Amino acid sequence: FHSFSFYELKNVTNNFDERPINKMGEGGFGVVYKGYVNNTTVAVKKLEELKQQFDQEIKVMAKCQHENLVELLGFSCLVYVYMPNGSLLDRLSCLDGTPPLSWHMRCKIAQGAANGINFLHENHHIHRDIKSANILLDEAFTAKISDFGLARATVMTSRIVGTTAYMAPEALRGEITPKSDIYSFGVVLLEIITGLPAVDEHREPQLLLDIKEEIEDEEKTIEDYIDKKMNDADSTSVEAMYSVASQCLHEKKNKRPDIKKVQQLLQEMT
Ligand SMILES: CN1CCC(n2cc(Nc3nc(NC4(C)CC4)c4c(=O)n(-c5cncnc5)ccc4n3)cn2)CC1
Repeated sequence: FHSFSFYELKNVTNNFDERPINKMGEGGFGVVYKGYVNNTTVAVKKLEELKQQFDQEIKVMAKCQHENLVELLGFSCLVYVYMPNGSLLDRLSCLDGTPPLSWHMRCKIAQGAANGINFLHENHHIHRDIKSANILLDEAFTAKISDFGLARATVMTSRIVGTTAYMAPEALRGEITPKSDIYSFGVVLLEIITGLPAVDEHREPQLLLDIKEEIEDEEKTIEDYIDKKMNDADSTSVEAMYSVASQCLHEKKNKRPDIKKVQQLLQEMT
């Protein structure tokens, strides 16, 4: 990774200009700014606990390199290769007027995200903050898992971290297990199918994971929730992705499939 000076990063972002269209958005623990180097567009995340998360991000990126993981370019502030299509969260909501993702693109993105998580778990890493805001999309809409500041290389902690609407029950109690990442990925799969955010305070139900119970109790069907901003979805593949999401969202962690099984199920879907 390249060691950048703070004044270099200050200059490439127009003194960290907070106005939107150098401000691109708000990342996990700071603001993300658009920058340039040698004609390459980059993303600059300007951030004791925070220093440890900065170090963890560098350490995990040093060990983990995969097509479905973001690429860290350097640090001072963390510098990444700019992902032209932003986050899956924003593309699902069509933020800034971007066109809705097709069912075909959604399947590829789901497969890519699972391949990324599989790579992290094979390398004995638990992400701990799997969510659609942490799935970035490059120039070809390839899914890239981001934000390894909370990553860790059964087991409990006193500092419970993560995003509540995506968290497994045992993660909310303090457990650290790769099974919690599977549960969070199940919520992401529901966001892909429905186009709905994981939590909406002005919606009933507020939490997206609650639709699993509505479908099981036959109060609603998966068809009632399928994103209407698609013209190419088919019941068979949608139902197969919902079946993976349902398995991931099992309340008992040991009943959930491992990431290799999730990856297999998503491959058989297409
Ligand atoms: C209409 N059109 C306008 C421009 C737009 N757009 C492109 C982008 N690119 C973009 N955004 C990011 N962050 C946000 C999602 C903005 C919050 C990041 C990012 O956070 N990291 C990152 C941070 N920490 C750890 N690992 C990776 C790396 C790359 C990256 N790249 C944003 N918006 C697309 C739609």
